[PDB]
Amino acid sequence: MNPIIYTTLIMTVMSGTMLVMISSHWLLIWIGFEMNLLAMIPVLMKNFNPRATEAATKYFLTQATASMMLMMAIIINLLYSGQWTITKMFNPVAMTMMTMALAMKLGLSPFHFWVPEVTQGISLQAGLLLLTWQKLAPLSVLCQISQSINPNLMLTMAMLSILIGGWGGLNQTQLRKIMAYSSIAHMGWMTAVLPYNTTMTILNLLIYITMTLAMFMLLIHSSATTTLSLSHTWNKMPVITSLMMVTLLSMGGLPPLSGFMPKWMIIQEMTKNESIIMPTLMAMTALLNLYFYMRLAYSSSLTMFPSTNNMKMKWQFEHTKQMKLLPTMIVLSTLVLPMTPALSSLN
Amino acid sequence: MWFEILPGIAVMAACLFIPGMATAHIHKFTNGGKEKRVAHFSYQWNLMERDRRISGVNRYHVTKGLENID
Amino acid sequence: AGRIASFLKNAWAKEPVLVASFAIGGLAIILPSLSPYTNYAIRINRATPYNYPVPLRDDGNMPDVPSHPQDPQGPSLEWLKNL
Amino acid sequence: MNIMLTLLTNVTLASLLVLIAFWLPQLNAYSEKRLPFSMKFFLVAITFLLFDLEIALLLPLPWASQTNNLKTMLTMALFLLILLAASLAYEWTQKGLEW
Amino acid sequence: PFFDVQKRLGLDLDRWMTIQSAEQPHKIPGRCHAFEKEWIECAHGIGGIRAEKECKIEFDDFVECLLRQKTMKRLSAIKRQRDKLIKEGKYTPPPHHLGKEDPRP
Amino acid sequence: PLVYMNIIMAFAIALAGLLMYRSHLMSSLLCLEGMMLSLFIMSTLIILNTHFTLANMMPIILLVFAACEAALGLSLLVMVSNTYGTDYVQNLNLLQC
Amino acid sequence: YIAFILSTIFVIGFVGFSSKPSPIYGGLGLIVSGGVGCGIVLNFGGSFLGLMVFLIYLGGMLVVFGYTTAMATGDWVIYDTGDSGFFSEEAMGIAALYSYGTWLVIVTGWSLLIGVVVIMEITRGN
Amino acid sequence: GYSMFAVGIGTLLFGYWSMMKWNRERRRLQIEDFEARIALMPLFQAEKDRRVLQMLRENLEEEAIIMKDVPDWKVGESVFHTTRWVTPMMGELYGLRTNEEILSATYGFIWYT
Amino acid sequence: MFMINILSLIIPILLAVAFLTLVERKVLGYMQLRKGPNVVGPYGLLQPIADALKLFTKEPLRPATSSISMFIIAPILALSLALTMWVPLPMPYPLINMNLGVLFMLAMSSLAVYSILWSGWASNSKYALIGALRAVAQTISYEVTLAIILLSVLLMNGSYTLSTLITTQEHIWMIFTSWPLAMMWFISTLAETNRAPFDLTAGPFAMFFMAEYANIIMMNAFTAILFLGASHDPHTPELYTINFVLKTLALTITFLWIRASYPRFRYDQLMHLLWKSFLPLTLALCMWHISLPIMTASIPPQS
Amino acid sequence: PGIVELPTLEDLKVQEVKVSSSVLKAAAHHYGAQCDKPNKEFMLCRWEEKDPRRCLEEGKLVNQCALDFFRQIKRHCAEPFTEYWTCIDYSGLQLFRHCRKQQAKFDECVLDKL
Ligand SMILES: CCCCCCCCCCCCCCCCC[C@@H](O)O[C@H](CO[C@H](O)CCCCCCCCCCCCCCC)COP(=O)(O)OCC[N+](C)(C)C
Ligand SMILES: CCCCCCCCCCCCCCCCC[C@@H](O)O[C@H](CO[C@H](O)CCCCCCCCCCCCCCC)COP(=O)(O)OCC[N+](C)(C)C
Ligand SMILES: CCCCCCCC/C=C\CCCCCCCC(=O)O[C@H](COC(=O)CCCCCCC/C=C/CCCCCCCC)COP(=O)(O)OCCN
Ligand SMILES: CCCCCCCC/C=C\CCCCCCCC(=O)O[C@H](COC(=O)CCCCCCC/C=C/CCCCCCCC)COP(=O)(O)OCCN
Repeated sequence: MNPIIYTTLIMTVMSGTMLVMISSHWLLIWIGFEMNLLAMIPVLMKNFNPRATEAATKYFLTQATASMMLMMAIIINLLYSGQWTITKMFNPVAMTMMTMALAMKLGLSPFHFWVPEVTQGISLQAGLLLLTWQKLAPLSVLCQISQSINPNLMLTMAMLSILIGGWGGLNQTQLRKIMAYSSIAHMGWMTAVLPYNTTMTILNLLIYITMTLAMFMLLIHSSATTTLSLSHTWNKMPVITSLMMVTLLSMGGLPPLSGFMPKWMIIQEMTKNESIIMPTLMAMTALLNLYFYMRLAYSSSLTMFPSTNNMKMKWQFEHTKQMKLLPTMIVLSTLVLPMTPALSSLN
Repeated sequence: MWFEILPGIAVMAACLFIPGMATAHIHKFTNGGKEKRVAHFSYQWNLMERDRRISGVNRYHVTKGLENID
Repeated sequence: AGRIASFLKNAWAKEPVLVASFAIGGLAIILPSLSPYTNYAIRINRATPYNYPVPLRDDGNMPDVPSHPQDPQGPSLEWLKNL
Repeated sequence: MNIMLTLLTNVTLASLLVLIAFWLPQLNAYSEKRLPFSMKFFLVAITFLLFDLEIALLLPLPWASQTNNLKTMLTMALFLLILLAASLAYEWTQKGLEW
Repeated sequence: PFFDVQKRLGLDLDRWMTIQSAEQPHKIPGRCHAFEKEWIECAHGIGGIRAEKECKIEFDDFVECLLRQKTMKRLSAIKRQRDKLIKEGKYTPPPHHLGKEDPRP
Repeated sequence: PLVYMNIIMAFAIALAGLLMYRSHLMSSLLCLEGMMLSLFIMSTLIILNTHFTLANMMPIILLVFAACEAALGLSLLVMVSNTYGTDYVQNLNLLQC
Repeated sequence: YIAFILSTIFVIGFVGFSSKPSPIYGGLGLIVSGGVGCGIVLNFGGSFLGLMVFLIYLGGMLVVFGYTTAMATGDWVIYDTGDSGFFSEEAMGIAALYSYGTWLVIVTGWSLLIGVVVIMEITRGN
Repeated sequence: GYSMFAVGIGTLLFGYWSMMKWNRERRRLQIEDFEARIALMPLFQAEKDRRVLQMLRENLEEEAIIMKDVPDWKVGESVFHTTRWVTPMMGELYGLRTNEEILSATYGFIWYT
Repeated sequence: MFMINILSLIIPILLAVAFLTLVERKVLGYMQLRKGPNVVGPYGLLQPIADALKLFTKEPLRPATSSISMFIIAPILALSLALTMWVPLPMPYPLINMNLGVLFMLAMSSLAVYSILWSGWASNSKYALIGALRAVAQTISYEVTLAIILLSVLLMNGSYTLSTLITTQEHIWMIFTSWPLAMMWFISTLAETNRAPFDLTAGPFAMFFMAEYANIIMMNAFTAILFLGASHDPHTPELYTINFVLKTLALTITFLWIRASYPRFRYDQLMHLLWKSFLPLTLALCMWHISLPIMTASIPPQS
Repeated sequence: PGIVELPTLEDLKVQEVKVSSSVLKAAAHHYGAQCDKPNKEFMLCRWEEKDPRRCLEEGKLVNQCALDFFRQIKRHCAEPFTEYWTCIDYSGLQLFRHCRKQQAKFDECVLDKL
């Protein structure tokens, strides 16, 4: 599309998210979600092909259903109390409806099915936006109403998300589906700590966003969308593959990397509330994410796969466009564990 | 000539005369020889309800004057 | 100034509808801020009593508040009649 | 209830007249013997829908003029009309009104 | 999460529409204006936990005004008892409740 | 009371019908629109019963936004048809979990 | 129980079109349901909002739906007691949109303009 | 060319002036009507209060008669914790009256055209 | 006597559209240097009776393969809406006094396209479907500008009540306050009813024709009430009725004159006409008519 | 919880003003001018107490004041008042502007009598 129109649409997406984040009226939050959904569809469909169109319609149907149930929950809450302010939910049925709507907006299990297909259908830039920016508004709304969530439903959906992400990532050779399942598992980790501490949720979201931005930018730099295509990168730019390997090790929660900070903290917080079994199962299940990260690292940088002759021509050329903040994203996603006590800034 | 169109038009006119006039007469017949009281805004509806309760025959248009004040 | 005049003359031909549209829209945008009667319209809207005027409890410290409608204290509507 | 009776009478007369029209000539004996999907028409329908939404927004203007906040109301009404004109201009300039 | 831009700048972007008892046009009151005003004044500055525990009377009265479940229950009980009595044959309505009364202005 | 229950029941029926997905994505859009109409009726009844004057804008707003969404959905449907010649739901199986 | 009768019909029409038979017939069922719902709102006292349903919803959105398809193959107790004065409260609250709801007008107008742009960009094709 | 536009602008201005005068007169007439309503309002308020109180008292007497044999019933009990006066709902005043006047008090204004 | 009032509204409208056909044929003939029907009846006064009897005694050609449901539904809706649009009209008193009468007319007019859509869909032909789609698109396009012009005009009235239009035009007509909006409203009413120069497209056919002509008379009566207000005396409404009927007849004869005077547009030509000449001017004049009462302190009373 | 206190039916007995809306509208301006004090006392009490049961005496007082006003009108200005309110009663909107003439007469008469 025209660059002016693209910039306007991106600004509209961000403005819808910010309208959700700054408003105290339920109708304005709904309007922010509507504006975000309206501006999001062209961004997914920017490169026109049947796959992108299919992904856009799937995303539209899912988000429209979620927004309809969100409006229903708002109306029920207003019926049982003449309130429009986003606070305590005042009704269990309305709160269950709101939780389910926000879960489908986020892609938590069992509403996870659309995330892998939408991510596979769209390009890498649209996938970056969808997996990083499109999580802020529902998580902020969940943080604002955390004191009213039924912990049983929230914890059930979080544990299901962790399990589903871990199991679904094992079967994937497409990198975008791997990212989608990783996102589902990280969303489960984020939402398993909402009932106890929203600061932990925000810290996990920040760390995950940094890591996802770094990995998506590394995938864009080495324009690969499959495992075998990524296995050719060492013969053109081995530095990119080494950086990606360290980032993948960080994403697996291995200390002393940055990705260890959230789980650690979350586990600690859960233990402070006499919750022992669930964090144990959560770490056991995150082992699966680590396994398929390690498989990608094996195929990418720790071994050398066969190349092709036409790669020689590619040796004579350099990337014309360089993404700023990529080095900062890599450093922030690998080496911020010693600065862990900074979380008291209520990030 | 052109005035030969006049008869049919006249018929049309007569037909279009019938509704409005009829309505007026009916409004005068069912509202005691006066215009039908119109009630938007719910205050004149209260006025009509009070008139109905004051008349003593459950008809709003029966007006009670000063001779009823004793 | 010549280019703008030439553009206006070329637009008045072969495109009079758009010229009239933009002229009327711009005039509708600009004129209300310059008219002196918009304040009169605001005042007329203020002086329309939709609600009952609830009286205030007298404590001997309100000389500006009339005790009867015919008292000369309070707002007047002579200006509205003179309009 | 008066409007209900009026609608009932109108529908009843229409149904009766159409039924007698369709059944009177059915008593005598007689012989008794794609793809294209134009985009332009869909675009016209969608433009109608969006402009109708903006009309739905503009509808309360006859009541909006008695508020004592005349400047704010005038500003917002002109804002709505200006954005409606901007929508028309955008559809015009990007070749959305061609046949 | 919530970034209170309105409170920081004193803007009032959407607070005007959050409650029934907040400056309606032409001073038209809500149906439950008094109950809402009492509940809000009870719960102000105290926090959600203490407000839920200590202002339960005001919230219960507000909910009763809003949905009128207790009033409809009581009316239904009275009407059912009247219907049973008239079916049995011991109670008869007065002329006031039969349309034979004298209306007043 | 009963009136509120019927409106909710209509919303639940429309949501269930949307989640059934026999075929004909147009039917899904129709179910979404029925859900929104139910929401409009319910919110209007609540706002009118409690005399919340300033909330009278809220139904209109909702309607407008919903119709905009409807337009968006329709556009998507058309594009899908222009790729397959039909609005059949089973034709959207290129992307899989 | 006139309101209850309307409500029952409303649900019956919803069940009718929710079975999703022959989307033209589902559209007819949704048209009937929308008419009954508008009747409910009118009978409640919301004249402007019911007429808004009847005009906007039925005559624009369902009309566009049918056009696109054709291209292809207990009560009375909870009520008030007093009167509203010399105006209608619903009209006053709706007209307060231009004096109270400046923020709402701004966000809605921006959304509608963005919607026009989005529709054009999506239907462009290429 | 010029003369046609001049005539059109002239008739527009004449109409604007005439409508301005007439609308100002209509505003004055509406103010007079509103003042008459304001003058009449207190008597209507007194009558309305008396009528509502009479209906409530009659319902109370009938409830006392009907619910005499009910064991746990209390005649004229409130459903609110507060002792503040609460405006009654329609079902409270006409709950025990005939259907014709119930439907009147409920739908008479809405159905009147 | 409400049923008598309803029938006295309905039947004379049907008779008026029955004799409007003869009036149209006579007027067109005399503007074509010939005569209209003057044989059947003393001056053709029996011609509508003959056409009605012949149409009702002729065989109906059912497609034998189409959906009978919408086929029979479409004329019912068309005639019912055509008859319903007349009930809020004041002449000088309406049969049904509505607060939002104008909005009611707009809503029914928006409904009117369903008969076109359903008759086109149930015709079981691709070409008739194309014609129905073109007609629907033209109708919705022009009802947009109808709505905007109507709100702009009512901005000087104070409400949507149709009776207030009599009070608004007590001394001067609304044509003098806004003639450009009146011109565009007249052209949009012509394009709404598919009348020349916009006419781009046995029993059921008679019903559809009756609905169309009733809509024509109704639109002209609404235009007469909206722009040429008659003076009404509360103690003699017959004067207002006579003036209103004469103005309605004049506007209908103007419709016939326009049909007899001009060629017809192309489809893209009328679509361009609307979307690129009427819409910009209508938006500009809507801004002007919003600003004008505030500028001159001439806001109408009711609120 | 608690018992709702209601006044007896005897407390709600007062000589009602038995004239229709047209008669009240015809004399509304003079009635507001002459009977202002009891009406304003009653309305202040009504808006301050927020209880119908606390304002009964003032309601009886305003009824008595209206009765006295109408008795004075009856004893002094009967026929012009009758013509004026017949005027007003004819109209479906009860407009003041249709027959100002009659109004003038009524005004003149009261200005000569009271
Ligand atoms: C990988 C680590 C995360 C990196 C994050 C991106 C780094 C670049 C961002 C640059 C700084 C952004 C700060 C914005 C400037 C002013 C912010 C101020 O106006 O807002 C305050 C808020 O300030 C921010 O919250 C502090 C952000 C600081 C983030 C650092 C914590 C990182 C965790 C520890 C890892 C070590 C990272 C060190 C290397 C960067 C007030 O917040 P408040 O409106 O009242 O409450 C809303 C938030 N609640 C709901 C959670 C309570
Ligand atoms: C502060 C930062 C400024 C720059 C950043 C801007 C961020 C994005 C733009 C959106 C911000 C909107 C600003 C307006 C907020 C609305 C409230 C404010 O304007 O006050 C109103 C005043 O109204 C103003 O006149 C509104 C004018 C603003 C509209 C003109 C331009 C809007 C463009 C905004 C961006 C939308 C897209 C861009 C299009 C070009 C209220 O009037 P008032 O009567 O006292 O109070 C009503 C309550 N009463 C009835 C009890 C009295
Ligand atoms: C600042 C006020 C704004 C508010 C008022 C707006 C009211 C409504 C008007 C906007 C509606 C949409 C307008 C869309 C603009 C599209 C322009 C365009 O592209 O048209 C060009 C043609 O028009 C142009 O040339 C571009 C615009 C020309 C200038 C128009 C007027 C500019 C300003 C003139 C008036 C200035 C003020 C008047 C003061 C006079 C004294 C009172 C192409 O036309 P085609 O259909 O392709 O046909 C060409 C082949 N035959
Ligand atoms: C300081 C105060 C400012 C006041 C602001 C107002 C100023 C007014 C300025 C002039 C406004 C007049 C506008 C009136 C309508 C204009 C619409 C128009 O001009 O459209 C025409 C076309 O309009 C038509 O021709 C439609 C006619 C169709 C034939 C139908 C018969 C019409 C003739 C019979 C007379 C009708 C009389 C109506 C009376 C109504 C009574 C209720 C443009 O088409 P084109 O020539 O092709 O050019 C554009 C393409 N590039």
